[PDB]
Amino acid sequence: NSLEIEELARFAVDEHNKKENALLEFVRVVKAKEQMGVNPEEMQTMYYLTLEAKDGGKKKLYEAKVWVKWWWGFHIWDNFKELQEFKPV
Amino acid sequence: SLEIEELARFAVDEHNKKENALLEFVRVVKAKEQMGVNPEEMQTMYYLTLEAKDGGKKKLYEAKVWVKWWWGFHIWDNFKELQEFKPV
Amino acid sequence: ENSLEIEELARFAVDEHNKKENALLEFVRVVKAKEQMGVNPEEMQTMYYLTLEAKDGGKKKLYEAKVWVKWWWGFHIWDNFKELQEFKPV
Amino acid sequence: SLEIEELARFAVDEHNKKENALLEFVRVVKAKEQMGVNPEEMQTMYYLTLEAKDGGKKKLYEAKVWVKWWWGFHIWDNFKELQEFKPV
Amino acid sequence: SELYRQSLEIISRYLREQATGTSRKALETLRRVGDGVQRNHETAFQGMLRKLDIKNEDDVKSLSRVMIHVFVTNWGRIVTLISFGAFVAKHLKTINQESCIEPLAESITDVLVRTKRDWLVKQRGWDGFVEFFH
Amino acid sequence: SELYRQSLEIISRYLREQATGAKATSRKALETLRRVGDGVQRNHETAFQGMLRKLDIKNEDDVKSLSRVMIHVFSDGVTNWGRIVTLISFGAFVAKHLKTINQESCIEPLAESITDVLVRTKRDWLVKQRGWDGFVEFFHVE
Amino acid sequence: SELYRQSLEIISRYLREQATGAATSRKALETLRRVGDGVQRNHETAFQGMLRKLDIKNEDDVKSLSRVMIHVFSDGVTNWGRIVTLISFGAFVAKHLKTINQESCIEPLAESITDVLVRTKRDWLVKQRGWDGFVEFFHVE
Amino acid sequence: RQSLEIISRYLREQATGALETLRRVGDGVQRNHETAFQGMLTNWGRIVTLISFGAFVAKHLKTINQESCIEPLAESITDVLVRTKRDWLVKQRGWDGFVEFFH
Repeated sequence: NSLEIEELARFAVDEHNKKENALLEFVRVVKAKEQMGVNPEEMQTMYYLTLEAKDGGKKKLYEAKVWVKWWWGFHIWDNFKELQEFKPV
Repeated sequence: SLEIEELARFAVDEHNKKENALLEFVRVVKAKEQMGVNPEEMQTMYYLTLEAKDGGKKKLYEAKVWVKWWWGFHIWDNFKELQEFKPV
Repeated sequence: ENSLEIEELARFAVDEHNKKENALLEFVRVVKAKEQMGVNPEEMQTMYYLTLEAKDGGKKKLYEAKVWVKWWWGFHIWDNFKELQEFKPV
Repeated sequence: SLEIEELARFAVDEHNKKENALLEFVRVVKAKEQMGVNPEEMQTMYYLTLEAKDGGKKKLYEAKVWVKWWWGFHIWDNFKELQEFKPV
Repeated sequence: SELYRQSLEIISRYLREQATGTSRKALETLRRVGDGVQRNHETAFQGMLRKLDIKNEDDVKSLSRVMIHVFVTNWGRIVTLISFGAFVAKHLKTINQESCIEPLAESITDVLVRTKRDWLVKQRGWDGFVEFFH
Repeated sequence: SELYRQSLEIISRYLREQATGAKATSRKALETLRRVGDGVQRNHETAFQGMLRKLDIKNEDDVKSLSRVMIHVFSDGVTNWGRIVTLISFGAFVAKHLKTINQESCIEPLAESITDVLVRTKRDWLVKQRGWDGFVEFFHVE
Repeated sequence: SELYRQSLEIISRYLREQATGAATSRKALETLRRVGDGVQRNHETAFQGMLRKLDIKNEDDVKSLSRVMIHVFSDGVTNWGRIVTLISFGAFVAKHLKTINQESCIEPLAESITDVLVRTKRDWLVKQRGWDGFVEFFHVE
Repeated sequence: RQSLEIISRYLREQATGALETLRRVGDGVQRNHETAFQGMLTNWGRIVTLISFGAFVAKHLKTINQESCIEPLAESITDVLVRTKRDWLVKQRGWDGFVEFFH
């Protein structure tokens, strides 16, 4: 779980830096919450991350909501990951 | 058609319980689904035209059946309710 | 959680043994629980390795049970087949 | 058939490499697969008949390509090996 | 809590009238869905009840231990738990254990408000229940 | 065709013995079905009872009708051996019910109607799975 | 047919604007911009591997490629994830066709993918309420 | 020991310009993981991918004039492998299994 959580946190920082034209550097995950799909068909998870990142040589905390949609692809589980929200806390 | 045939049968069962009647379900002759505003609701309004026997005579009825789906514990579960049932 | 499903598989292992070997073991508790999941995404199977305690005529003994679980995409749900592979004294 | 077009292309590229030839792959004409002794192996032997241009003339060739699949860290990996490539 | 008062009021009231034969809307909603859920879970509830010796209040209090342990959260799963209550209430009546019915309602109410309080606050309590089955 | 003769032999013998009580590719497919279908019937017992109480199976027309609505379930665009063994397991559950209500003469037609709609609808998928060999492999333990 | 005209409008516009730089049809295209861009990133290596071992020299090769792309559904599983992967490969190929100065193959590629998708999956597409099904599949809970 | 020579010799010849099995499978695996291995700075398939990743790092170490780190890199990769899959490496009869996997 934790290793995958760290990669989603890095992913959230990368998407924030691209979508808002910023240079935050991921430091670490603080706490990780997951809402799984309400039914077996949805096949999606909402990840609620609190993470530490450097902005111009000062560490700050951010709350990131990262949506993951999965599906049966060509002989593998495939997914789409999307940043829903990224704000200071 | 499988869920539709069970919904028509349920409509006849539910009608004739609510109105103290003895209709025998024969078939669905036509089925229309008016699905909810957004699929997140998971509520479907089924409009059914069905054949049923009344006093051993073949008559036809329009049934509106509301179905709220939800994720049960190990199974897809639902609440079916007869909203309307009248001859045509 | 994990502990509940593992407990139900153990009860299953005892129920299946009692039928298959015409025995009347009473399940007490799960002792140890390991699982090897499918080598690839297409296998969609898990092998559960249980150690459990059951009563055999009012004396508490331990057993090793191997329970196989094959799953697939059913009608709007995940569905599965559970099968007892092995059930021996330890 | 996408996989079959990729194997035939590999067959020519690999043959071109091992024997300093400049064959240009054109098309597959017939593909046969003899699959593994048991399914768990995940090994397939491919018998391919293919068209290739050899110095601007279109000749035909029998390629035999062994493929062994295995589950990679987040993808399916494989190993392909040209066993035979001879004109026909 | 304010919710617990209405909860026990609704669950107790429903388990009572089922045993015999916002709060006003919740009860009507419960009357609508409950019997439908018992009818379709008839063989399910029977099987579950058959493997659960309930000959006394000791088993009723022991039933809540597994009810609070066995507990995705939706009004469907909630109405199914309350519906199973109505089914056990009817059973308790047939075996001359009517005095175990009010305690059963309390046990079920306890489990509901304990394990899923965050969700009910989030849902606007029984106003939300009425909306789910509206 | 070979696929048809095999499919009918397997599904007929299974439904017959399920409705009764007692007892290579074709042999292994029937041994597989006996392991799995009994488990699938137990897991779906409640849902199968639910469907049955809301369906008429009073004549061969109803049996043919039932086979058609049983195959319609694949329209969501997913076919696998689990979904197929569930369909046959429902078949076997309906066969027991047909024995219980003294309609044993509907059992072989039910077996035949299920085989028909399965082979007609899913022939291409079945051949590509190497027929009933794919079924045996799908429920073979790692 | 409207399913055809919708599918062509969406797939054409997405492949074109992927190769350049930048109502239900508007939302399907919005969904494709969100998802296709991430599916291409995730499959970059696999897509490069496929491309290196396929000929895309003329419209015959574009037609041939559309046929082998659709053949992937024969394991008996169709979903919007597999469909968006097929279209995302289309976009990947469109960018490559711009790179090797074959921009005139891009609209034919869009047309051939559209043709083979609607011809082969019309019944499944209709049952999903067409592109509304696609928008919903990628709509966040 | 027997592992270390195979890995070491395969990583050596790779960096420059079982052994026969790694020759066959290694360059194929490097080709189609080139990008995954560029950024990184149970079965035999994943195991040949780790040794393949060894050869890729070994090639890198040569380009950056750190060739003296290649022999240590073979020992490093050999150790983490045998220590971690000791109970698994004996289930496939050692490298006689590795060769069967790719026979």
